[PDB]
Amino acid sequence: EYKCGDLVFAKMKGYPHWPARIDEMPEASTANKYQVFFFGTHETAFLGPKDLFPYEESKEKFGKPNKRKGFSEGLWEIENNPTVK
Repeated sequence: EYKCGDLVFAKMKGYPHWPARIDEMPEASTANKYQVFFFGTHETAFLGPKDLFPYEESKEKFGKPNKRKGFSEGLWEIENNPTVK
């Protein structure tokens, strides 16, 4: 489904649909799991496509600000979207 670099909203228990990219393509009958880099907080994690959702295609469904540590900063980082930290 997804390539590397691809922007999405990753969902995990605890937190809302958080803005993120893929930053390692998986291989390739896989780990079953894309490595993900969460914007603003710069966390990483693995997740199923279950928990994925492309960014532009569900931009305004999930793109509401949020009052969470580093969310509206993640939202800002697109904008600069291959940020490093």
